[PDB]
Amino acid sequence: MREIVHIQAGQCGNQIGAKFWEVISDEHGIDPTGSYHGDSDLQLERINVYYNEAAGNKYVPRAILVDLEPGTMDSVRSGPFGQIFRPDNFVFGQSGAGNNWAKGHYTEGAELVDSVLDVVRKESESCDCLQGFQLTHSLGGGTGSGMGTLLISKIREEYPDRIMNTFSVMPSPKVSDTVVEPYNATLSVHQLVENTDETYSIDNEALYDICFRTLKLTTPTYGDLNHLVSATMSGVTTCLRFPGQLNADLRKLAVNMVPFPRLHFFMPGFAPLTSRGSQQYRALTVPELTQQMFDSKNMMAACDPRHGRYLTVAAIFRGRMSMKEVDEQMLNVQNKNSSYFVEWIPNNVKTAVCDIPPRGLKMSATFIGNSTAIQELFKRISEQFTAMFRRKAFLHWYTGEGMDEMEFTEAESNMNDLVSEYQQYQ
Amino acid sequence: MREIVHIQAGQCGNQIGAKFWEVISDEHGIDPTGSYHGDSDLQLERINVYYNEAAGNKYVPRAILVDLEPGTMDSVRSGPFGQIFRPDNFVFGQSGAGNNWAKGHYTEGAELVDSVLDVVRKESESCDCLQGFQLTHSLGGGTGSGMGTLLISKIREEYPDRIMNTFSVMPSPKVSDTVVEPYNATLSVHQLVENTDETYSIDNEALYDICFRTLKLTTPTYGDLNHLVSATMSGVTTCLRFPGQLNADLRKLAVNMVPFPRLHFFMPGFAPLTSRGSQQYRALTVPELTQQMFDSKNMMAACDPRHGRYLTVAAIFRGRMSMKEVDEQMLNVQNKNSSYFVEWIPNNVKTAVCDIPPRGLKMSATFIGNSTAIQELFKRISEQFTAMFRRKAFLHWYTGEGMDEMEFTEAESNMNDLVSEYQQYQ
Amino acid sequence: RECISIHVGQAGVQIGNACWELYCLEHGIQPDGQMDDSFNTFFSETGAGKHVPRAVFVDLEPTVIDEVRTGTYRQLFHPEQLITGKEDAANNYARGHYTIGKEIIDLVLDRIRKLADQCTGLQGFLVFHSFGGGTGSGFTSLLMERLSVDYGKKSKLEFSIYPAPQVSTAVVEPYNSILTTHTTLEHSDCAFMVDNEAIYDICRRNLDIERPTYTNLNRLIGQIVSSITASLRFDGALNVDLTEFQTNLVPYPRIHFPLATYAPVISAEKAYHEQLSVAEITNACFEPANQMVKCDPRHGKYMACCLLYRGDVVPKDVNAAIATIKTKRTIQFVDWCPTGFKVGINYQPPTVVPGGDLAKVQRAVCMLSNTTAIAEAWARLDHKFDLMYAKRAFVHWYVGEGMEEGEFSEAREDMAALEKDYEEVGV
Amino acid sequence: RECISIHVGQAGVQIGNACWELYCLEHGIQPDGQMDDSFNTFFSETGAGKHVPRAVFVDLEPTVIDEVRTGTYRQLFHPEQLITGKEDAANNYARGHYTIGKEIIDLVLDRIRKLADQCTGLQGFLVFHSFGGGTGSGFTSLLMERLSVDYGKKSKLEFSIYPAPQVSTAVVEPYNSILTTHTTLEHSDCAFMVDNEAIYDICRRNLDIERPTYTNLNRLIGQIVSSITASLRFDGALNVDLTEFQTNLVPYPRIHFPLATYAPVISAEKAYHEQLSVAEITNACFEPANQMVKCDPRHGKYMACCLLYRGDVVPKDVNAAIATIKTKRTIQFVDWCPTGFKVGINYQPPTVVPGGDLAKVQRAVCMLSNTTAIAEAWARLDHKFDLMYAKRAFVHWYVGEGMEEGEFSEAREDMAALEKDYEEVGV
Ligand SMILES: Nc1nc2c(ncn2[C@@H]2O[C@H](COP(=O)(O)CP(=O)(O)OP(=O)(O)O)[C@@H](O)[C@H]2O)c(=O)[nH]1
Ligand SMILES: Nc1nc2c(ncn2[C@@H]2O[C@H](COP(=O)(O)CP(=O)(O)OP(=O)(O)O)[C@@H](O)[C@H]2O)c(=O)[nH]1
Ligand SMILES: Nc1nc2c(ncn2[C@@H]2O[C@H](COP(=O)(O)OP(=O)(O)OP(=O)(O)O)[C@@H](O)[C@H]2O)c(=O)[nH]1
Ligand SMILES: Nc1nc2c(ncn2[C@@H]2O[C@H](COP(=O)(O)OP(=O)(O)OP(=O)(O)O)[C@@H](O)[C@H]2O)c(=O)[nH]1
Repeated sequence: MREIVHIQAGQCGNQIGAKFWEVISDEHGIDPTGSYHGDSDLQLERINVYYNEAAGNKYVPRAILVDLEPGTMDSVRSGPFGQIFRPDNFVFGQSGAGNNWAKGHYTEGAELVDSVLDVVRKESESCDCLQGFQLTHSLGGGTGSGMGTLLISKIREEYPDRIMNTFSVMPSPKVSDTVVEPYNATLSVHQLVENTDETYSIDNEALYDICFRTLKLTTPTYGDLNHLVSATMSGVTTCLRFPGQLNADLRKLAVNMVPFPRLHFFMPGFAPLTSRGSQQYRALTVPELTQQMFDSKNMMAACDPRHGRYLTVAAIFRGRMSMKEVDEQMLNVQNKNSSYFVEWIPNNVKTAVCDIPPRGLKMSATFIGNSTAIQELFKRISEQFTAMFRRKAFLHWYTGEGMDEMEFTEAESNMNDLVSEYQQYQ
Repeated sequence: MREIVHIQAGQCGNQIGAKFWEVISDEHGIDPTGSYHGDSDLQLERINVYYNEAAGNKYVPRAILVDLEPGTMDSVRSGPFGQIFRPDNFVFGQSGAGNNWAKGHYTEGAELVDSVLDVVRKESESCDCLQGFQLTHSLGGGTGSGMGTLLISKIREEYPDRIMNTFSVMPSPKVSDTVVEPYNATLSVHQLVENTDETYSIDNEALYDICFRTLKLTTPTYGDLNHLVSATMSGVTTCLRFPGQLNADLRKLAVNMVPFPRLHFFMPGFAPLTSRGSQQYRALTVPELTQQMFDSKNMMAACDPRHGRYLTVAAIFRGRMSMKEVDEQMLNVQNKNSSYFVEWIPNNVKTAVCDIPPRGLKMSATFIGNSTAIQELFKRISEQFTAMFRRKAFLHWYTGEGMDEMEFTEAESNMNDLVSEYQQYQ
Repeated sequence: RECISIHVGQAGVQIGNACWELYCLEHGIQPDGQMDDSFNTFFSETGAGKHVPRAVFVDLEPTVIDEVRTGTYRQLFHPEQLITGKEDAANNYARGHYTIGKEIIDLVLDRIRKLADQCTGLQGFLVFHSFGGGTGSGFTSLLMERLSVDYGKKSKLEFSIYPAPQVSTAVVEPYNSILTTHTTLEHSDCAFMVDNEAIYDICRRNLDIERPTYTNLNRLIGQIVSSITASLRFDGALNVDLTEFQTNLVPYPRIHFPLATYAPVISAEKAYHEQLSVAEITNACFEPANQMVKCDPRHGKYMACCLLYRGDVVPKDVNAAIATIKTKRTIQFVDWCPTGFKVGINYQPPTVVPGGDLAKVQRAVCMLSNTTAIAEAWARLDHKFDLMYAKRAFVHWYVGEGMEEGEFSEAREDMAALEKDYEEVGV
Repeated sequence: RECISIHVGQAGVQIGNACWELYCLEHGIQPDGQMDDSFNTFFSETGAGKHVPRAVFVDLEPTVIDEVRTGTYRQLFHPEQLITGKEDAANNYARGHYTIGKEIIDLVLDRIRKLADQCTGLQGFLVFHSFGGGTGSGFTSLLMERLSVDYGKKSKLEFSIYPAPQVSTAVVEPYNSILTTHTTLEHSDCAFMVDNEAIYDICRRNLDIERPTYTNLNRLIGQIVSSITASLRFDGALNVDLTEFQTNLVPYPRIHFPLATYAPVISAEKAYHEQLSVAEITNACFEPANQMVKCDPRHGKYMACCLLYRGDVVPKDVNAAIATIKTKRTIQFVDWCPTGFKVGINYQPPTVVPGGDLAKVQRAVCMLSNTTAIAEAWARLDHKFDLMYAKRAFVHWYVGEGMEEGEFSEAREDMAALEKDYEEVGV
């Protein structure tokens, strides 16, 4: 019944994945021990779409947690929710990737991905009818960037019809936590655009910006950022997890958010994002959520949407709400702000509403957006790439794993072609 | 429904604005926490015209509190009513204006006004139909004078049809609290006369004069002066806040009080203004209020009205009262005192009466007046301007922010032209 | 809203002995260095229950920098801030500027940069020195040149100590005063002056201290500097930041020399037998008997007068007080600045030093005045320099350092060019 | 995740005296050798309630290897690991490489193989030596040739100690430094350098130790090596293994010479009077006054900068700190590596040595930097060698060992070929 096999790769992908299971397990009322204790029976209706039934009324997620550093699994295993996962899914090597794309893609992960592919086959064949593969990885480093795109190639090869969903956390020069960022990013997106059908471009710079301005946090840890990214993952799959007045599958999001097959790089958002002080001074009405959704500063990517135009956007709402006020707000945000929407598409908005809000909150919304302004993330990464590639710095560490210089050239051409096509429809 | 977005700029504008929310919140029976506890349901009828409905029967004012010194917001936040305001509206810089018009208008406030304009758009688009912008600022100093007129230019640019209401607190030489008073005043009114449609010229010298003569206060603090200025703000908007036998909108006051577009500089008043001793020795009848309204000494500006003539005056009454006695007093004050009223206008008076008096008082009135005698406030400021401008003292601190000497010349010409036109119709 | 201080020479550090004594007293900061937002202007929090000043003490002679290191304020001051030299400038403007100056500015100017990046709300600077010795004169003009070119846009509050008209501690200091003013004219944004026999005369007449030492002088000098920065440290009816002094008192970019004064200067026994209100203390601050420099204001005119009050003072009575000042004809403002008045009010009153000489009062005034009365002090200071300079008296020490006939002539004509502005604005 | 160490020469074993003092202290390992997964990187469990290092001490002179055998750390070290020679290399690169080198490498290289098979997660190597004497120079280049050909793929962390620019313990060591670098260029994967007068100057200025001995130096040197391997021994927000240093700091396979530094270097009494955050310690590590070698960074450019932090340090403030480093123009990166930054965070803070000199701090930084500033040290070290080599000074000892005119010329042109790369990448 439209099942979803979940993949986690890299330290960042395991961290956002670890917190992701923390959030939705509380939405379904699942104990850390895995036993179901939810109040409403609707939580147990579509529990199969992320869990498997086990004896003693126990459940286990279909989470294939991949890495090359064993320390990441120990943190997840020792966490508040490590005990719910199957111990067999923890496939992990001994030596880390060392922030090399070619290691995870050719030497380190290439021997390990064959063992991981058997577990993907185990969880898939146990399904009734899987819809897509929800993958979480960062383009920074070697594990998520190199081994992750290799794993995407094999799953896309065996499953050329399912929905290859990815959440590519790609940083900016404003937060440069690794010198080998452009080679890891430029080579990873060379494989993603050819294979995947969804690419949620999330940036750490934008994620820190949410914590100061609208969330108003003094000390935003990575766990606070993981809570925000988990909210977007739970929002896009809320239609196919609970009853709703308009249930849009991930395929039904992909059909509307992808006007051409390469233009599938998105920019997520979430609301209400209120501070502790601004809780009582804010109305829960629908127009207040919509202005926060389309707010240019409340995007989870470094590219401001005002610098370009939306090809097509989606707004997956949650909780009880009138459809008429939703339709007016979806109508009004394209009338007055028509400069930020291409007019050769007549209606650039997709709507959806579930009858179950998040736990603790009365109403909520989740934004998807394929903007022409997103190309500047690829433009600045190309500037960093060509800055280091013009003198060939740090390329010899990729030649040791058999990777040739032409593969960097083919990635840069496919990268620069992606920048030109968003500039076409701007 | 004729909504009003409120602006507060400068220390004086924030102080009179802070006390202004204290008064009307008690008129509507609003707690400091924001919850409504009024006795009469008519208070909750037009509560939207200054507040927004929130969850838990809570309300929040549409108060955009602007400054360049953060200490002013801390006093308002720590005040008796700081907790009712939205924490997001407090837009404020780090460094004060230093009593420089050019800083707030070009360097200090010019970067901050762009952030403030987004909040004006937030409160405006949430409205159903806004009528006008009620701004409070002093022409003394750099914040209210420089940044305030800049903010008025942008709002007037985007909203060329709404009612730009301002309360310009302009001092006299009798109370010269700052050496840079004429440059702050002469440059501010250069922008106000071209853009705004109401300018309530209030003077600190007249405000202190009320406390000694008719109020009979030993130690008049600034808070006592803020209570008097708040009474005038609540009086002019009383028609569009409660039911009344004659409801005059601010546009319906502007149409009668502005015979020519530049002649929109007013002189407010309020009654009954009785001391603690003279409470029982005074009748609450309507003719007693009228003689106190048109009293030459009970004006809130340094210019005596006997030195000129009224082009057009308004008297917004409050509380239950017969219309006939109001019409006779409006009639009698132009028959015998016809020398103080221009006769090329046949009827120089505007009347209005609400069916709800102020809290604690049985009856009340509020005066507006556009007199030809008001030009002496502009004349004496021009004398102070030309006294310091003849040798160009303290002008070099304005050249650092790019302001040129011709802008002082253009302000002085527009200032002196304003003096000549009131002398025409005298 | 921060402002970092430096202290040059024997006079500067001796001011810092008493000036920081009353700063830490006003915020409840013991000499140990511990007991919310008021003390952040001049004290940074260090971890948990500890404070450190944003202070720097520099003196090329090691005589008194180590005295603080072994005095009572050992724990309060971070010991690396207490910078010291190796040998003395010895009353030579050139020695503190070129030979011994150029060996330690590389330490202290880069250290002043360290406090700048440690801070965020740096409003300006306030230096403490004197024109007597080579340290306060030579090293400051060297440091002010390198601090001005480093930042430029920030302000600098120069609290100098003149040599008195006839009283004097040395003989060569006219060379120091005329040379340091040649460089201080184009660099300092505000130049506050103090005199030696005037402050001796004030406490003798009003405070009744017939035998004062220098520690008695520095108590009220720190009170003067504490008064102008109290508006930044506490809230009031009308606060004034450091930027107001540049905009209100400097009508032209060269005449930037205010005059400081303080009142009520009243002892402990006279406080009970005398009522203090804003009127009498206002008139007390304008008379020549209470001005901090030996110059009579009736000879010249007040160009501007910034009245900074403290303690419980309402805002309506000050307007009555300044009205009496405007109608009194013994003191008269210039026609080009008729509204030559600025008011500042602070609710927190002054604090009494334990064991000091001043008495606690519920209200006090610290009036700053830019006027042409200082031109008389410049003339007599320039006049006495001409007799020594004509005979080449004490010139062989400065030119032995490296100088020549030239810069003495530049210092002379610069002083005449400065006085050319005062006689011009005196019209 | 293991890494076995070797210690050559007097400098290497003297580092091991203090370096292993703080390793066993950090894991609660007493000198007896007993009190979960943190200590496995540098300590193997022996049966029940006992630990042994993965350490090897080699020194051809028996002077100080037996000092550990009779010191306080007798029970901790397995006595067969403490390998010793019979006679001294005596400041001759050739004597420690051919005559006395070739009689003991057969023992220690096969013994290093024994620890390899005893281990499973051997990441690489970390050797400790100096270019002063023949032991640290000759024996290491001999052993590195036989260890490189044995494994090759594994990494090697070379913590050498230069001779200082003007300070020096001997006269012949320029021959040792130029000859050992001829072989170390093609073998060592990472070459970390240390200077003698720099570490003397750092603790004098910042730590206030006017009279340090060598045991005071080795405390912070072990802290530097402990900092880079703390990410392997403990968990953090963003851990970095040994393989990151080869991929991040070596843009070309020949320029593999980082520079180490450490901050905050603060005493016990100055910790209370100074607040420690990530901003000031970050700027403190880039200035020339805290670099471990006598080379100013402003003369050259930073090619890469790996910032390894410890203790409670959040990940959002470091991004603000490196932003200030990028906009500050006194230090500037090369255009070919604009994102020349790597961050590493560890929750476990540094540990204070009992009876040492450093003070306990809640956070610390150990910044590694690959730059062209070391080319100045190569030039002056190569320049001083030319005067002795031109007159054939001290050549009769090396050629008496067996060498000739040839390899001195190969060592000279290899150094010029090394400097040919630094002037090339300095564009
Ligand atoms: N929003 C979050 N971002 C994270 C988190 N952890 C890391 N990151 C960011 O993602 C960037 C790279 O992602 P990873 O940490 O997963 C590097 P990866 O594990 O894939 O390779 P190796 O660790 O070298 O084997 C990283 O530089 C951070 O900017 C996190 O917990 N939350
Ligand atoms: N009736 C009142 N008048 C006030 C009050 N506060 C100040 N004022 C008067 O208004 C004059 C100038 O207004 P402001 O205090 O707001 C100076 P502003 O804040 O706009 O500039 P900066 O403080 O320099 O940033 C001022 O000199 C007073 O005469 C008040 O609370 N009530
Ligand atoms: N008001 C006041 N003046 C002081 C004080 N201490 C010193 N002075 C004056 O400062 C003048 C010289 O100051 P400095 O430049 O610091 O003298 P110095 O540091 O001893 O210079 P050297 O002789 O080179 O050591 C003297 O003439 C004094 O009149 C003080 O505590 N209060
Ligand atoms: N920083 C630091 N340097 C040291 C220390 N011990 C020795 N050195 C340096 O090491 C250099 C020589 O090192 P070695 O090769 O070990 O000298 P050696 O072992 O005595 O060589 P022989 O004379 O043949 O015995 C000297 O010039 C010292 O400057 C130390 O504990 N700390």
